[PDB]
Amino acid sequence: REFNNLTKGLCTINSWHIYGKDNAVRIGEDSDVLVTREPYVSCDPDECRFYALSQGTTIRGKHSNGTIHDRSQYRDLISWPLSSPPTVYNSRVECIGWSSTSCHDGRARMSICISGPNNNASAVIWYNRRPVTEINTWARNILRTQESECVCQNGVCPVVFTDGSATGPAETRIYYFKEGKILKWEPLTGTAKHIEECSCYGEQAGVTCTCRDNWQGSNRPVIQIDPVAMTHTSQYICSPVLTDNPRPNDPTVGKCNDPYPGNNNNGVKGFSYLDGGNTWLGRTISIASRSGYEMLKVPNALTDDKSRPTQGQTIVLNTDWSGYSGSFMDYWAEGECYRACFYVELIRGRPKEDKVWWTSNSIVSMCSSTEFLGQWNW
Amino acid sequence: REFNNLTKGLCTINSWHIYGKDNAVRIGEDSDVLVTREPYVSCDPDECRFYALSQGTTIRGKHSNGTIHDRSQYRDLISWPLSSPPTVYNSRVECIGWSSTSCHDGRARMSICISGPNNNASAVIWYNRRPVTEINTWARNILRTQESECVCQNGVCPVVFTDGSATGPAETRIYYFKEGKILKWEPLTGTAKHIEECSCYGEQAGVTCTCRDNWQGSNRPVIQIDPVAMTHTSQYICSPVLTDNPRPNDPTVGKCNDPYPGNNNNGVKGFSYLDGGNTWLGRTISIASRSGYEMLKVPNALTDDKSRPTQGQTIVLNTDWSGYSGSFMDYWAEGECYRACFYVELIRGRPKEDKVWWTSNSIVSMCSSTEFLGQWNW
Amino acid sequence: DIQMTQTTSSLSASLGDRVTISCRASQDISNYLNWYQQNPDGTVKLLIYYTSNLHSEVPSRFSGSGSGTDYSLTISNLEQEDIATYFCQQDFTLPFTFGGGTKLEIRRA
Amino acid sequence: EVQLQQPGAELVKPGASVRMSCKASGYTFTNYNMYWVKQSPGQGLEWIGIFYPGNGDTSYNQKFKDKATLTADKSSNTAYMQLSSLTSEDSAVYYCARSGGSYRYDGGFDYWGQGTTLTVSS
Ligand SMILES: CC(=O)N[C@H]1[C@H](O[C@H]2[C@H](O)[C@@H](NC(C)=O)CO[C@@H]2CO)O[C@H](CO)[C@@H](O[C@@H]2O[C@H](CO)[C@@H](O)[C@H](O[C@H]3O[C@H](CO)[C@@H](O)[C@H](O)[C@@H]3O[C@H]3O[C@H](CO)[C@@H](O)[C@H](O)[C@@H]3O[C@H]3O[C@H](CO)[C@@H](O)[C@H](O)[C@@H]3O)[C@@H]2O)[C@@H]1O
Ligand SMILES: CC(=O)N[C@H]1[C@H](O[C@H]2[C@H](O)[C@@H](NC(C)=O)CO[C@@H]2CO)O[C@H](CO)[C@@H](O[C@@H]2O[C@H](CO)[C@@H](O)[C@H](O[C@H]3O[C@H](CO)[C@@H](O)[C@H](O)[C@@H]3O[C@H]3O[C@H](CO)[C@@H](O)[C@H](O)[C@@H]3O[C@H]3O[C@H](CO)[C@@H](O)[C@H](O)[C@@H]3O)[C@@H]2O)[C@@H]1O
Ligand SMILES: *[C@@H]1O[C@H](CO)[C@@H](O)[C@H](O)[C@H]1NC(C)=O
Ligand SMILES: *[C@@H]1O[C@H](CO)[C@@H](O)[C@H](O)[C@H]1NC(C)=O
Repeated sequence: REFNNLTKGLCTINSWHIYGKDNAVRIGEDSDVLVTREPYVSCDPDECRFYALSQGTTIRGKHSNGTIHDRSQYRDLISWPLSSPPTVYNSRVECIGWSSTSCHDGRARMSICISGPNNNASAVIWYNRRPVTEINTWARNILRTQESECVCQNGVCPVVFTDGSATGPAETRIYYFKEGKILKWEPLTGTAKHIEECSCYGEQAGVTCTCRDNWQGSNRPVIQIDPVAMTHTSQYICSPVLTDNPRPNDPTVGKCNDPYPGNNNNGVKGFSYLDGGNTWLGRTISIASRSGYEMLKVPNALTDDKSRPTQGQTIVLNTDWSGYSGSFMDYWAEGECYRACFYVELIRGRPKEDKVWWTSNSIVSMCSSTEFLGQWNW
Repeated sequence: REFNNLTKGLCTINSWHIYGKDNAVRIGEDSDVLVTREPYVSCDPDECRFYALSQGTTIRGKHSNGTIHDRSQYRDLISWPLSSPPTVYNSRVECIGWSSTSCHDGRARMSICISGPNNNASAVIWYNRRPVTEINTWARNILRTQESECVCQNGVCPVVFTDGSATGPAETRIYYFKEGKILKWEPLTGTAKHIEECSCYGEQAGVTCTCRDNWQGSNRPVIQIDPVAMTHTSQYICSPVLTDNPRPNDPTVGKCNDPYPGNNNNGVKGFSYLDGGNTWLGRTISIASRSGYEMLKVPNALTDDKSRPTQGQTIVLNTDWSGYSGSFMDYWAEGECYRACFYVELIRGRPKEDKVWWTSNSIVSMCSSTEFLGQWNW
Repeated sequence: DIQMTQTTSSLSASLGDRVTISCRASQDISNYLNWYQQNPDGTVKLLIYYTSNLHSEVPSRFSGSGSGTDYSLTISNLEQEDIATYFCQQDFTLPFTFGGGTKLEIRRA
Repeated sequence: EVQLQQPGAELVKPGASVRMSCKASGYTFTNYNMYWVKQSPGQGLEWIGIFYPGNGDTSYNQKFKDKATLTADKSSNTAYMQLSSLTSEDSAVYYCARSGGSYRYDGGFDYWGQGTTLTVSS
């Protein structure tokens, strides 16, 4: 119980070893597994868990008919033991809402979940089993936050919300909370045209995030946040390796400060570990649909304009459906540098498989290795 | 929290009392029990548990069709309360992989599980809820380890891997780990022609193991490991009581330093407590198939060439299918000498019962007695 | 759309000479352009993909080059049967858009 | 020996529904996206959609999304397409084609079908 501080570096990421996989749908065909979607995994100083927004019913249960819809009264944020299924006798409900984020600060944990009608949406920050503060919709058009863990330096945890339009401008704000209470907030500042759903990781006393420009960008907007002076900055990843889905095909040259054109109005949540030369990016392997997954070594892609991959490792085949990705790290593991971990939501059902009236998923997660481990597909 | 040290002797084993039995299949016909295989039981200074590689589905569930195959993306190492069924709401997943070993060292616990394609298999040693080190395939042909508990003296835990051919030579290595980190490794040294799957037990500051010579041997290869000077030695059990399954029939004389001929290419995992005169061996009672089980007193069999049984006790009848066996011991029970415990996997399904498309099992375990207790069958 | 453009649908050649055709894109399409020839009746074949690369069975004489917005095919030793409607198209991003096409006419007898 | 065999015509009536076929020959059907493209009597070529046969994904052009659904019967390596509520304005010729890319929407439509003529009549 001492507020954790980001005291370390990223380690040399050369391979990726498995961390978790819950075989949820296959268990769920004969067990009281809940219908979820949008998952993430986060740790507290003695336990790591899987998280997801449930749709308040079991898969084989009749109320699963209609779970393609992703915002309603019945969704609850749930946590469940590492690599377990979200089972009705297991999952802990955290809060009631349809968008979230949780991070343990060092002393106790904070979780935010938004509920509401689309014109009257509300965020309540619970810190450590009780609610502490509420935020109401500043721009009355679906208040949303990230769906991955937040990161905390010294009691201060930066987290990002966006309320507005998806198809063109919205008001996103950075918020800093210490023990549930608000300390400040800021408008977005930078060249990043539009940001929403942000994968954040903390590394050497600052936190960095990749988000989604749903409006124009096929390259990813970036926000680098300084927690101590409570300041931030946005831009795009400079690469030709385009990572949003759908994208255009891979260009020879890229755009550092403006969004990359072609495909527009649409996008997926994703992560990156941009640590200079030690930079690995992830993307779908299919230009048009969430099918497949891969990790690629693209040294200096945040700054280098014509950055192309020097090493790779495939996680999911193009034949197998994937879904949202994002980053987490165990800040409490013993070491000199943090080990980069990540997850991929493996979606299953509607829209792509129209012969079931439900939509649910699995998860698979992976952390860095120093060795050049052999690749497999999951 | 002090690294345990092997400070005791084996006790006079005169009988065997029951320790555990989980009636898994009978419960599983109407409960959310997982499909497993290859089980073992191991203890930590305040709890003993049953372990097994699950096949990621329930028995009565449709994805059980095809669980005769024993290496895939969906297998997870699970632990579950002593004598419980591996139930979907119970079993703790430990790691993801299709071959394993776990031992508590005294302070915390280590578990290793191998995953991979057959030409690109990976071992990741988790120590105490986080991954610590990774090993990659030195001989690219199915990297495997033992499927029983390892044993730990003073922070150092010896464990054994084999990567290579089953039908003739492979490269097996002894590895010493302290708190997850590697301290050294060695090639196999000794007359033991081939070793794989090793039942190990620690007794008076050293550890000893029986393994399987899949290539030639019908007698068992033995590795005696000294943890402190980190050295080892192999040989065969000197007996005529042949214990591998399939074997040839019982010979008058035996072979101490070379494998015993006749039946070749095949074998089962098994254990022994070779403590001089206090030596009990176990085997299948059927020459050709894993049916039945028995324990036999064969005084001095490791050294004596024409050793035949002076006492016996039957565990499973020839009419009832058995499967893998191996050893464990509670090093934390109060005493002067350790009590020898063991398990027998009771396999059930394919190949032997072709009228079900699955393959699963039960477990039964037993520990020594000083009294001459009456025998039963389980 | 992504505007794909081909200026005018006709050109002549007195059968023997080297001819050039040019496609324009509405944005810098990195270099993902391809050329398609429709035979006098139906049949469309592929000749060049990614601006310069020839397909499996191609006459040695068909060239392609360009950058960004404007991309040209050159046919050198105009062997008559090669007279038809050529089309450019992109696949920088989908929808795929094709040009309008240019039929070639000959002038000799 | 890439044969995308397609009939020369279909003669139809206003408002009904016809169903196209493109019999893929001499390659691995499960491994390449099939592409459907329209050529109306005095216009350049309009692509309608894609179908990846070994996973089942489909993607449609903005306007076409209403009129065309793409299908395939993998045992007969037939790609298909149902256009419903045909009329004068869609009397044209339709093609199937495959990309050189085996799942990539890249490298261009490398082998093309015959082209089947759609004539609506009373
Ligand atoms: C340590 C190591 O060697 N790593 C290798 C790895 O080795 C395996 C090993 O094979 C296994 N063992 C044995 C005994 O063989 C054991 O596991 C190890 C790993 O530990 O193999 C992988 C796979 O081969 C290697 O990864 C490659 O690395 C090179 C760098 O040298 C990259 O260029 C490769 O990426 C590109 O190729 C991929 C196919 O392999 C492709 O799917 C990927 O997207 C990359 O290609 C795209 O981008 C190019 C330009 O940026 C472009 O030219 C391509 O045409 C392609 O673009 C197209 O496709 C995109 C979607 O895929 C699309 O967006 C785009 O628009 C366009 O249509 C590969 O990572 C690893 O280094
Ligand atoms: C304390 C005590 O008395 N223990 C006895 C035990 O007593 C029971 C008691 O009966 C019960 N109470 C009452 C009121 O009766 C209460 O429980 C107690 C135990 O606490 O009974 C058992 C069973 O009788 C005793 O075990 C035997 O001990 C003798 C030593 O004197 C052994 O020789 C016996 O083993 C052999 O016989 C078995 C059948 O009983 C047989 O299945 C086993 O495999 C042994 O025989 C094989 O090896 C011989 C040479 O090595 C060979 O000649 C045999 O033909 C046989 O070989 C064949 O079969 C093998 C597979 O079984 C095969 O591999 C081989 O190739 C060949 O074909 C027995 O353990 C206990 O001492
Ligand atoms: C965390 O770091 C700050 C400096 O930014 C320091 O003042 C504070 O005392 C540290 N807290 C702990 C738990 O070390
Ligand atoms: C364990 O035994 C070693 C001698 O091999 C000794 O040095 C060490 O201090 C002992 N540890 C404990 C917990 O007694």
